[PDB]
Amino acid sequence: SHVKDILGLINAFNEVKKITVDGTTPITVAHVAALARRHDVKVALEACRARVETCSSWVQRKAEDGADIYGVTTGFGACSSRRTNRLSELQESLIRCLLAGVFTVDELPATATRSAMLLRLNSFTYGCSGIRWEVMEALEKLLNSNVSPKVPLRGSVSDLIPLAYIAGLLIGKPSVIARIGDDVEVPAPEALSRVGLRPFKLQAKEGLALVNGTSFATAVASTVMYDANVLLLLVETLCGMFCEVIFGREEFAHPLIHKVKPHPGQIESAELLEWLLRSSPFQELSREYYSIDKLKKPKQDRYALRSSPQWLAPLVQTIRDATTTVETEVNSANDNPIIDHANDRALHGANFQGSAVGFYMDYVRIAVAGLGKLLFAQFTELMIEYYSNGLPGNLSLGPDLSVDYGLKGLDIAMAAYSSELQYLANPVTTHVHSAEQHNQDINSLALISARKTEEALDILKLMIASHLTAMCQAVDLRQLEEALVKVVENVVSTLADECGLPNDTKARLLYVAKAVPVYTYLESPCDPTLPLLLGLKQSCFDTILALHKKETDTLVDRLAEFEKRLSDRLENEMTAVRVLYEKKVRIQGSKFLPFYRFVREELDTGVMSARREQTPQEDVQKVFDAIADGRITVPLLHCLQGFLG
Amino acid sequence: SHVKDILGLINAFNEVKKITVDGTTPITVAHVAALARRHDVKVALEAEQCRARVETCSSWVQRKAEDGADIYGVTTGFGACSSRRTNRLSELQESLIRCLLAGVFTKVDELPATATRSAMLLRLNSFTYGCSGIRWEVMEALEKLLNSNVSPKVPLRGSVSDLIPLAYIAGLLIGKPSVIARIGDDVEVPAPEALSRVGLRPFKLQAKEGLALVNGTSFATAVASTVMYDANVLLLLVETLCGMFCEVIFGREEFAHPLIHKVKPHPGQIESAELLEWLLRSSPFQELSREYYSIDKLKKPKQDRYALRSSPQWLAPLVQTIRDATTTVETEVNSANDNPIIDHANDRALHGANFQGSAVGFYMDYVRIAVAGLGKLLFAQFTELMIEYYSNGLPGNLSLGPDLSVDYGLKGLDIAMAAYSSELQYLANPVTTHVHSAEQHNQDINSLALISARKTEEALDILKLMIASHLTAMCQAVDLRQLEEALVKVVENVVSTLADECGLPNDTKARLLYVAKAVPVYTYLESPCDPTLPLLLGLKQSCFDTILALHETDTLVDRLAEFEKRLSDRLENEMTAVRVLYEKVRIQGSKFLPFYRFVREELDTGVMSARREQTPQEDVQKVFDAIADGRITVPLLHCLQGFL
Amino acid sequence: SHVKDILGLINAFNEVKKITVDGTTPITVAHVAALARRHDVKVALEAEQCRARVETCSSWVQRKAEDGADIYGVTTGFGACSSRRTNRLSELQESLIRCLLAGVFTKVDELPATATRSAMLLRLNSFTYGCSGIRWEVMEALEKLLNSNVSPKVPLRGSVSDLIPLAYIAGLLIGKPSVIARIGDDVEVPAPEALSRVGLRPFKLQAKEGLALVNGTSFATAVASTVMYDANVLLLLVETLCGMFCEVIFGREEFAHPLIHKVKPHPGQIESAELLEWLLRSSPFQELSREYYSIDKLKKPKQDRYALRSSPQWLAPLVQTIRDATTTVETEVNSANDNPIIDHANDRALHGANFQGSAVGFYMDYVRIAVAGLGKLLFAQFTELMIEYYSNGLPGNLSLGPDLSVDYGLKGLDIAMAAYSSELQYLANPVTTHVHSAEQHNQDINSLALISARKTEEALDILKLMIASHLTAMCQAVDLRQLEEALVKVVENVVSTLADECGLPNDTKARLLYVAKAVPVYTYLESPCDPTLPLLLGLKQSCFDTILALHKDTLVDRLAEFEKRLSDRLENEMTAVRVLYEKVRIQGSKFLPFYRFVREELDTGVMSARREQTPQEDVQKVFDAIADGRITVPLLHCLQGFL
Repeated sequence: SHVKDILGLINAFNEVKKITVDGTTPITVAHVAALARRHDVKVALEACRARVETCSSWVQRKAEDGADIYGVTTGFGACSSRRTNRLSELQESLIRCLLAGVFTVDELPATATRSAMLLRLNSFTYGCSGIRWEVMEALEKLLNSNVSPKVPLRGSVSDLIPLAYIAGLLIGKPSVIARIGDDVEVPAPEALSRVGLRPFKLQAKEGLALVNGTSFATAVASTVMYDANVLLLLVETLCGMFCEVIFGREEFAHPLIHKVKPHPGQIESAELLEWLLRSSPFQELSREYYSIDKLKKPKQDRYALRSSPQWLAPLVQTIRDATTTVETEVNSANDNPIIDHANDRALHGANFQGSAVGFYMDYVRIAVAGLGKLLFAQFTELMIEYYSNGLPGNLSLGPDLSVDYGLKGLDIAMAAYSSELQYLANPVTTHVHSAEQHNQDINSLALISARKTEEALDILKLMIASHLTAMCQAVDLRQLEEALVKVVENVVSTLADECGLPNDTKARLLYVAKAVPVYTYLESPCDPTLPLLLGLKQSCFDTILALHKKETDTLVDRLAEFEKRLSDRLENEMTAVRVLYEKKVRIQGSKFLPFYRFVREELDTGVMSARREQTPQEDVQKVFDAIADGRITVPLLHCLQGFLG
Repeated sequence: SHVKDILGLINAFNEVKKITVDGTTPITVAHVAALARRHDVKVALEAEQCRARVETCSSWVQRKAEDGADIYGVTTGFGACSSRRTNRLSELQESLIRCLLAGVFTKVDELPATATRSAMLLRLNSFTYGCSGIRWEVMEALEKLLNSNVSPKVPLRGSVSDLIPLAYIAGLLIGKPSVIARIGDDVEVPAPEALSRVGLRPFKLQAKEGLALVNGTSFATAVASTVMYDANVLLLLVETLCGMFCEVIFGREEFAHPLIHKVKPHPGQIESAELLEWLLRSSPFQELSREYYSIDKLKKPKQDRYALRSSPQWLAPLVQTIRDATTTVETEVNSANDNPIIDHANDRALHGANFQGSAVGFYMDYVRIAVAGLGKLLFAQFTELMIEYYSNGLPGNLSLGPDLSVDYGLKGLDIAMAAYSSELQYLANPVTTHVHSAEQHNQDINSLALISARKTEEALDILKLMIASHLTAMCQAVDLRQLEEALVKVVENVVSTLADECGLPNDTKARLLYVAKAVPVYTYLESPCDPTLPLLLGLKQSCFDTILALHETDTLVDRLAEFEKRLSDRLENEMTAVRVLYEKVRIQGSKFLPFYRFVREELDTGVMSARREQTPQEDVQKVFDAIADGRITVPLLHCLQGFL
Repeated sequence: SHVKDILGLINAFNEVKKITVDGTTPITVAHVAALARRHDVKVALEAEQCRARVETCSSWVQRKAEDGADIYGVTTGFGACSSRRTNRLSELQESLIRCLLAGVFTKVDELPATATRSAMLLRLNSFTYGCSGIRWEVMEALEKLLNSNVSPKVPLRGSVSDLIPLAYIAGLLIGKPSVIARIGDDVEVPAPEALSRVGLRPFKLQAKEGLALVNGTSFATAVASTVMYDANVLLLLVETLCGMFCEVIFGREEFAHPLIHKVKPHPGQIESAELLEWLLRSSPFQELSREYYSIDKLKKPKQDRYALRSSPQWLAPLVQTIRDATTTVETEVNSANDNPIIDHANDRALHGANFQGSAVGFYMDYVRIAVAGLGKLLFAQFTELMIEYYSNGLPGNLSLGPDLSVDYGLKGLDIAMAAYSSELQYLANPVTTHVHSAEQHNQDINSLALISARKTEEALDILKLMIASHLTAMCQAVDLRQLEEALVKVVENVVSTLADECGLPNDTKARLLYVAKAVPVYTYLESPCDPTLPLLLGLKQSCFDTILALHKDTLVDRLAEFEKRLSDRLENEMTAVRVLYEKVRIQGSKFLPFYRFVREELDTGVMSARREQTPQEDVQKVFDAIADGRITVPLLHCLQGFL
């Protein structure tokens, strides 16, 4: 299952300490994300060296013999007609011309730049590039010392200009500003000195080798794909939590349904959902709910839950397939020419072309928009009393609803999130211009597309944060609801006794106490125009009619007393249970307990109301930060403990 | 290799006579497309395989409904209305069809018969899994209607994925007077009349039968199936033609070297390069390219432009998208897309959402982007071929001339290629991002698969247009390269012989013959002895050089002036003669000979010029039609025979 | 002319000292942009003009609420909750703010202070119309917060258009501890502390006040105002630089001829052509162009390519879109965007939807499309400029060289221009097509105007990058055209005097002087005496022609001497003039202010391997100048006297 694969990505991200770059060992997207986000993670360039040295001396030797090789003794791009013997000045002229971005401050963040540096280092280990081993060591050192150039955000059609700033750093160009950690910014020469390095003078092919790859697009795509995998599993898992709070029917995930429509992502998401909902205590409440007035209640759930495994199927498959493609690019010699030193040949091709990453970045952005729409639809159902099977509108606790609009702000924001997200998911690759003196008449735009997918994922994180917060609210409302109904039942039953009401009367009134959604009358339980009293008055007329001629005047006396005793005691009992619940059980047997505990206990939150001074912002920000920084994976892995061994 | 998978699809499309429908035998996209396009192809519904399953499920549903079991859409209202129960079993089903006959014929716009018959096939196949509760007899009628070429007229729009369009198939089956049915190509009659013409009687719907007939993804999956078959064929065609482009543009075949792609191993990159290396190995045109770059070596590009050199890298995601989508579409073809799913063995009506065409929907969006990427590659390749700065000797616009002021060659096709690519890029925006909360907010997510499939189909029509033009242009360039080779020899011969006749020194002779070799012939074909055009310019500078190098000089100047006069009355005539001869050979040794032979001989075309009366339209239409009806696959399979 | 209008906007942006907020005086996009960008610009809320009507409306709302009148969001719930009544007037309003403080600070991303302060201005302005029921004191507080540079930190997303983001301004006013306020550039404190520092106390919301504070289009319209100001300025800038493009590319100015555009009278087409006709009328560069096409006339294009020739036709809809959208945004700026509308003069509350930012949302989509169109125009021009086949004499990549093997000129910028245009085109897809049924399906149409304005803002950022690059390339090309002219004269002089020294006839001399004038100098600058390059090719061809012609020994001797003396004198003298140039026709050009601004004020020079400043260093200067408005000085100088 893809579930176990993603769990494997998360463990690797958590547990990796050194990244081995040797030209043989695969770097996964988890390794890239770990390098970028965990500074205790070090790069270990393991000598591979022999290959690199053979390669660079072959290039240098051939260049000096005046051999005809692109970008070595030849001009660049549309300029391969021009030959030259000025080997080092050719290379330097290329870097000078590519330092051409502008700071608008918008920039490629250090995380992406350091990732790009790792990726360039990795490409070099295959021994096709002709770069000196010493330049590779310098990259390892810069990576391990938190040194990276400030890089302008835009300019690549995929990554000459952005990679030129890495080259600029290595050759100590004064105009190239370099970060050292989070605050320090110094010119390249000073940056090199602070970590015990000297500026390089570019040898044959070295300028081109440094700039002629897909490192930036693939770096952004790697962290994009790591996040997409985590958030995907998070979304699939939360569909189960949605089912629990919405009073869904868990049969939507029954294996036979998906066996007969066997998209792998359909089978696997449902298999997960079946396992999460098996023996659910909330599914117990659900079944009990639909057994009461069965023929007045929906036979099927709405699409946002029932159709989730079918919806998720292409999204799972897109995210998993894109991960393979991105990792293939990570572990590739993206460079040109390809030096075949064993067969004494330089091969001319186009491994700098980031089209594999570009196209898959477009697809993933559409899939991410699809995940967002799923969340939007679930969230929407949850806010509307007509679709939430007992829950209050906007998940407002009240009881005074005139001054508690619950999660309405979060609801409005969810539409704003989803709308921008859908917009973002238009393709980037359909916008290819004929570029660079029409030499680059196809170009992938992979970095631009990866940037937009990253932005889409930022929005997805907001939507997940809001959704999980709303569901924790719904858990609290469902647990309070169960407790409130039991209180109403007890008060009604004990008062039926005190007033000496017949058994026919007692059973009719107790049915009303069980059947009526408590949130429809919580605001004012003894309001005669609200559903509890309406139902009781209806049953009281029905009991008078059924017991007539089988003492009417005394019955009415006792029914009037029942109402008056209810008026003096019911509200207080309902208030007391709610005040108790608010001071601080079904979730305890649910597979979603780790999520509820995490949000409530570890993040320090509570059921939302007018009595809780924390704003919706303050609650959701906490959840969002924990999703953004990876802490959310702890309750996730706890939740999935034991799934498929 | 995917190349072998696509060749397998093509062969299956040509060769299938009967499509077996039995609940176990998979239906491929080639099968669906063959049914739609070849009316000799018949459906075989197998009783032994699945009849028992179908009838067991049918009797289960009818019995449980009669005993008043609570099951969605059999004793229950539809969509947002599942709260309402009824025992009016047959009228519940009848009311659903009535409500769904709600499409509109605009202008007319309609789902074509090919799509409608494909959907009938797919709905029939869905029923074979025995989860639907439909009567075997209804399935037999579907088989008979399919084999008799009877299908309803269906409105284009109304589905969010396929209730409204499928209700028209249900309407035909129940003999609704308002539903019009086609019988073959010529007749259309009301549904009651169509049924009796093929010996069928109108069905009265039983429990679940209305819902079973409409609750599928049959139309989206029908359109997607033919979409995916075409995407596979056109992809292989596009890949293959990258080799032909290399041959005529004077590319360096080294771009396809296996080591380059071994170190960047996207499967589509490796596989497309493998194909290209094979196509270009020992090519006679690649020998010409080699000679070309050996003359004035250091003044010509060391590398080709991206439209060729970067083609395997570009093709990689496109290959993989098209192949993965084929798998996904075929999975949908071979699925019980219906609800509820009846588990008769365990006495359970399972409530889910297999009517949701999301797998098809999202993958249609991806394919349309990939098709757009294929179009962009063709556009960039076509553009290079039209511009003399980038075509390495070929005349601008591939204008034969000789008088270029009255021959603008393939300029019309060039402009059209931009128009095609532009619309295609626009079409490739996604449909799946436009989900509306639908049907009383019951359908708060919906696939839009049919709409997306339709747009991908439109994108493939434009791709066909682009392939047709591109192939046409490359045959033009083939004729121009072979004519170039002959013309150069003629000039070399005239210069060599006239150097002797005029008794020129061996220094002069060799220097003049190098000019005849080096100067691109199409730069002076218009007026070969025009003193301002490159041939005479090169001979003039060489004539000053030989005077300076050998400096009796008066006699040398006399011999050079006699050379100029003798050239000025003999050269043009000899060139005209060979050109006329050609208008009445390295392609003979090329893997792309089948394509050239097909376009020139079988389709009866020739080199384009002012002397050929046939218009670009007439030439490209022939090629388009051959792509559209599948005749293009013959030269393609011939071109590829022996590969792997 | 729209050109006068845009100049009026630029002048107003620079000249304004006080923004009068009084319920009658229009606020323009220039005024908003000025408040946002010039901290010395102050708000003046005028009591004399609107205080009276504000207090009448204030008193009306409060008394009706206390009387228990049934008025939306005053004695009723909000949005989908209008069926719920209350008499808890203040708590109703405070529950609305509590509920809308629901944004998240993502990585930090936020609506910037410029946008927030503009939104504060626009909200205050809304209130001056006297339909809102807000207290005068609250308006005074907004004025005071604006002039003291206090503004809340606002999350970027959450509005479908501007409840959530406006709730942070309301949160500041009522002293929410959770709301962080900026004071100037380097101070951030909780709202209660920020109110204290400016002498204000937290407000207690009265009837309707919460809703009044949040129920407008202030954020969408704030970002749209600065978007439109920028769009006007950058539009005029692009239009003007089409004239500079014509000059450097050797264009034919006939494309701007008044009759062409009279017979296809789109106002943007007429007006852009009129500007371009005037910019090029007495151009020294157009004289060079006329001379260029007179040499080998029948071997050179009769027409320019579309990027120049089709520019008025192309600019026409873009001019009109940006102008009309400006009108639309200002109508919104000067509107009572609020609900209910209190009609106190007729004793009634009016229930509508003036909070709907659809006018702005839709026009933001149109403008983003227009801005993409302006980008495509700049890309096409830049592309032509970099390609020798299409530049009419200029070197490829505008590489000075002379050694082209180690000077790739502006190739970096050329690649960047494709990236800029590519992303720009993608951005131009509409936002308004993505309307979700929102807020318990109460907001089943919503404008998404803030989201759209943000995307149009991002498009304009990219357009600024493209303009900076384009102008930098055109300045490069000015230098290259001027050097070209000075180089051709040296070659003509060297050929002429050496033909004299060597005693060559007048037939020979005239032929050789023709070659020197006709051959584009940049095709042989790398090595002028290389026998395989166009100068010596043309001279060798001419020398053979003069030998056959004058035929009836020493002539061959004198020509061999000419060719030898050429390889000794020519390169050194061409080098000399170039070296002098690195250490004129622009002086008569209307685009002198731009060239002077970029070269002198910004301190740049012709780009080459000898100039150590990187393209980044040069273009950043030009971009910074465009971004901060300094570019309008050269723009206004250039346009002086145009009427």
